[PDB]
Amino acid sequence: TQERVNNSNKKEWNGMMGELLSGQADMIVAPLTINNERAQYIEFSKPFKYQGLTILVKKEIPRSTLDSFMQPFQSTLWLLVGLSVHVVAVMLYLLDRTLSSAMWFSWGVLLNSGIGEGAPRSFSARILGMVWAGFAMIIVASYTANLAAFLVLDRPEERITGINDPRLRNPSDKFIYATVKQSSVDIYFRRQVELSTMYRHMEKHNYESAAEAIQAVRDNKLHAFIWDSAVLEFEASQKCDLVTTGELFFRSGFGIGMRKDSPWKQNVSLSILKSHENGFMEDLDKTWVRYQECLTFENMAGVFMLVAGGIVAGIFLIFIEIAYKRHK
Amino acid sequence: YVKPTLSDGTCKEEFTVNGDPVKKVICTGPNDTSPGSPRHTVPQCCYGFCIDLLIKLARTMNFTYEVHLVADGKFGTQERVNNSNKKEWNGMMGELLSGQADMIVAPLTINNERAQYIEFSKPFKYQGLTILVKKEIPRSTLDSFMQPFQSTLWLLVGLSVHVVAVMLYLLDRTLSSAMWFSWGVLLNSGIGEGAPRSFSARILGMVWAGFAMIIVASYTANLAAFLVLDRPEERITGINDPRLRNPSDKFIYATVKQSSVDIYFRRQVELSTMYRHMEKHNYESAAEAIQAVRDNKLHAFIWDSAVLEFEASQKCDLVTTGELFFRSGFGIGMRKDSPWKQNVSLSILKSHENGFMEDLDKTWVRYQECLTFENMAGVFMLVAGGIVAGIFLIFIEIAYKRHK
Amino acid sequence: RSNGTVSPSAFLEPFSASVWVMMFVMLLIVSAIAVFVFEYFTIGKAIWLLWGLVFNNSVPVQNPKGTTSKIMVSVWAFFAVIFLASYTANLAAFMIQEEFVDQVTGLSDKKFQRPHDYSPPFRFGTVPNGSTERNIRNNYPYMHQYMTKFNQKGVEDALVSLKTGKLDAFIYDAAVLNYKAGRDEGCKLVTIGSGYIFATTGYGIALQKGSPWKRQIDLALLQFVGDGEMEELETLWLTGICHNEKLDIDNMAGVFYMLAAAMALSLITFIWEHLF
Amino acid sequence: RSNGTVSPSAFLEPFSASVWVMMFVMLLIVSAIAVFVFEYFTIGKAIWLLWGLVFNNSVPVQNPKGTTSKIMVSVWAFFAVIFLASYTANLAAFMIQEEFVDQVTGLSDKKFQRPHDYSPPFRFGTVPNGSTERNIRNNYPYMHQYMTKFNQKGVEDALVSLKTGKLDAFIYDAAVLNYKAGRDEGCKLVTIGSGYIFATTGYGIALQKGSPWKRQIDLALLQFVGDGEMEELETLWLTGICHNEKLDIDNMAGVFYMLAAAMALSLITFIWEHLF
Repeated sequence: TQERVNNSNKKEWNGMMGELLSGQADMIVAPLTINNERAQYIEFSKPFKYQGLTILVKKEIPRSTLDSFMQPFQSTLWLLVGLSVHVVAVMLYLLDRTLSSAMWFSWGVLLNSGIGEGAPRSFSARILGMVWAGFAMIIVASYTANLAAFLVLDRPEERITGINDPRLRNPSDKFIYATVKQSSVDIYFRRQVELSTMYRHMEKHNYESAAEAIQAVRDNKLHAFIWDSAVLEFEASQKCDLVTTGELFFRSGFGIGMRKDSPWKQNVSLSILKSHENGFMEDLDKTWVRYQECLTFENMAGVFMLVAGGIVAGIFLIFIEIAYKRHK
Repeated sequence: YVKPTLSDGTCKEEFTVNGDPVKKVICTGPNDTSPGSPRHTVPQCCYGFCIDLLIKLARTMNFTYEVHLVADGKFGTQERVNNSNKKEWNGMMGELLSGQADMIVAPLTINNERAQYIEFSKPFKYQGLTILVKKEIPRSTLDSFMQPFQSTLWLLVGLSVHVVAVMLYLLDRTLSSAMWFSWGVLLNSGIGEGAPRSFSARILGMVWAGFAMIIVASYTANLAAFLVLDRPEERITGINDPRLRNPSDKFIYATVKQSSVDIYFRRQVELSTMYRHMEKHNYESAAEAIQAVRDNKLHAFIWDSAVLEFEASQKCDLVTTGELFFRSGFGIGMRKDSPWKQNVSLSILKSHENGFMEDLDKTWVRYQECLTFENMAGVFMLVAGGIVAGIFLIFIEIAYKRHK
Repeated sequence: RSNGTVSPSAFLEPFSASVWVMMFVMLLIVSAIAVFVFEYFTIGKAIWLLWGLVFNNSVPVQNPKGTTSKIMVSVWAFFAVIFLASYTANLAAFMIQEEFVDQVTGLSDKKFQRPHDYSPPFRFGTVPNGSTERNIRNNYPYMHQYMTKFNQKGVEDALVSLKTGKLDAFIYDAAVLNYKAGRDEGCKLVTIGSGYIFATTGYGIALQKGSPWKRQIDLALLQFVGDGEMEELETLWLTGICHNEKLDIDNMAGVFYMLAAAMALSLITFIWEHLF
Repeated sequence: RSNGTVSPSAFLEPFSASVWVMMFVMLLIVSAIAVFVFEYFTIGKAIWLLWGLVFNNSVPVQNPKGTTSKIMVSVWAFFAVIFLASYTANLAAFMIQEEFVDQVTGLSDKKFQRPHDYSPPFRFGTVPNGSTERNIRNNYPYMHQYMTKFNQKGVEDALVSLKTGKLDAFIYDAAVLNYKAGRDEGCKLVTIGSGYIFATTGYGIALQKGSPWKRQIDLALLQFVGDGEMEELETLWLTGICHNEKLDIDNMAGVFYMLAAAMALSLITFIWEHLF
């Protein structure tokens, strides 16, 4: 890109363009964006690609656990429901006054599953049992509705729709998004002055090279990245751990930069066109850039082991029952 | 408001919701509302917001009003006179650059095309213009047994359990008992009338019951998802909407002919198509469109928000959608340069900052009045039909058993 | 609001109406007709079956007689499961909707007259030497009396203090507050007025007292309004970040109270039956 | 593409690939543990009761006894309730997923590799006098002779004839055709695949060879790219109305096949038991 010399008002070119201008080369065959600032004093060629700036953000691989209890909704609600069920069972046993065996499956079995061991005494007991069954069904329906709503509401994170989203236009102390220093993206964000807050935020955090930025983004250091479409798409497709939010903006192809006074221009660009229609470029792109692509047990096993715990608890309790009948 | 007077002539017998006298004035307006008829200056009765504001103004500033309603009815817009090529005013606006005139108290939107010849005061009500659309009763009431899902497919899987019943016959050697047990297990009835001898038959029956339960759960989940996602209401919102912008030959929309709004549509050349489309469907009245919308002739209406909000609030049949655009304010009219300007503007501002205008507007406007049932009725009818069929079948079976 | 506001909507359920009750009555009538047809002790068994075969079948009321009873039981079970599926879908749709309109929505309803008689000193963070303070003083001096208690600084400092420190209510310009709520971090600050304004008066460009510019400037401003400029101006400048873009334990209090009342009624009925 | 919607559902995605085996083995282990606990046709009755508790409340046998069996039954009922709630939640979450048919991708397809053979008589757009004709005639002299006597008159005429099916495909510059298909009668028809363009060439404004304007003109155009002109211009002019917009039979067929296979297996096992 173009920078200013130290302690002076003159303009200087550094890096690739500065090297080319000072009689040190003649071709710039490399990924080089077409820009108005560059094209002032360099004769470009017809583009051999098409791309636009693109945002990349890391993707949260774990999105569910399937072993969650009623805790996400409320655990105090479950405790209160259990206390109310116990109180209802006690009241039903009181209304009866079989005997303890009658209280063995008075309401506990009815609220659990089908046992058929109930021994009603009065119509009030039947009414209480019907009310308890209705309340249990209502609670089950409410819990199922809550689970379905949580499943639908799951994954609150969404891809940010381009740069026009105000959530990125407005700066915040939760995103350290930045790009590589001294590239075409910096020039584009400079002479487009309507969102200069983002420009300053990037200027205080700009990185140095694409490889370092990608490596840092891998270990959750930078939460976003703006760069060329093709490079980032390939990096995400191969290393299947990232996503490409947004679609496109400021689209412009690459090119082969050459000096204005050179005789190779009229014979180079034409050639590219002649190599762009007989499937050569498409075949080469298929060969090089685009060739790769990319109800659990946690809901059951995590419970089954707990059931196994019962196998290590109830059987011993059975011996306690053998003790209970020993002295009785 | 406009209300014909009684035989006596003087307005009376009126009280507000809370209970208080209502100020009324004599309107000497035409009665022949038809486009061309013998005019009759019968004294009518008018009351409402602007009349109350005028009463307060006359209390504050000494004068004597004599309200007379306009003759034509149109608000007043520039238009070329017939058999000529010049421009002249008409309607209510034309009766100000005129004789009697001397003021205008009515909804008169502030606009550039009207601010040269006359000037207004500080607005006494800020109001944009929105979109008013018709409403219909939603059809997602689950009145039918399987309206969202595929009912026929259900009947298809009904044959499936019949095959299971055939499988029960293959497990019979009691086939009727096995079929009854399978049917009970379909809806967790727990009949318990099926006891196949072979253990493999019992295993197959349990597997079939589990598969049926899974299918029932999947069907219930599908119906719940269809009910939750049922949202076929997506109407036009704003001007940027491609549907409204794209001309439509099915549903039409327009506004009052040659009244303010059209002027706006004549100064924004970007629209173009909407103005041309609506130029041949404008209604020549304010209430004509509001009463013809329910007749399924005009699917959309453009008008100021102040009227539309009250219209929606009173008759709880239509809703107002979209967002406000071309935000402006109303205002009391005046002619050229008159001494009343400063006093009127100062009085309006003082009333606005005193909360009197807010309370009066609330009193005169903001008295807003405004397990499925169809599914229950359909289920009841289906249950009655099934009960009648079952009663007939039971009677036939009893008669056959008595004879065999 | 101090924290999240959630409405249990216990009284908003379709219960205690004439739709679900009507469907239940029709189903009971159909079941009674089927039982009478199949008939050609028993009444108590039928009542127990009807009570059990509504929500949960885990209750011993079993008494099978014949194929007609099986058919009517299957029909009742199908109707019940259809009703339960519809109710679950309706509950999911209800959970989809949210009700977070506002908290008070009133400037002179009950509180802002004399806070000493209410107890909690709601924050009255006006600002001195302004336009809102003079209007609030000339409207009712009682509110202005307590306005001297809380008056810290401009919009930013007052909003920061009210966010969590000491203040609850803030009364200031409508446009400034709309912008501030639009650009609030986390969208935890919302103006609780449902977008209602008290003394609507627009801004303006204060000119001199006779300078030959008023007519031209007013005409230019009206032309700008007509030609469609300020809408794009505000959507590029004055727009919020989120603003427009939009088994609880405490929710079980009402149903638990209803269940307790039902249990008390059942106990009273049992006592009355035992009396005779 | 208006003949078949081809909407994918849960049945389209693979099911019971490997997780179902894990569920089967854990439930078998749990059943074995419960049987062992009971021991310290009862085993068959317990297995049937557990299968019912997993599936749905059915008629059980008198297998359970004591206190441990009741706790086991309650735990199994709770686990089944949780599992069915999770299954319903997963089904609701997956109901929002959808897709559409893609056919072949790009101008290079299996059917278009050779014009003859196959079975249905293909008819694809061959509008002449343009780039779409010379490109094919100078880089693919195999799909040219077949399409010689198939050229239409205009884009609108070709689309109208395609509505009353005569042409099975259409080939044109993918800038007018993309807009044209995006604003049809309900946009029932759309492009083929993901729009894998073959030779992305571009547009341009021609000039006389060596005109002095050329340089300047180029610069101007580049400037218009910088200040977001093309994006808003295209959004205003050539963006369509549905471009943004984008009981299963397959499940019934799969469950019917599973039921038929289960019935055949049951018959085979019965025959084997009779033989043995």
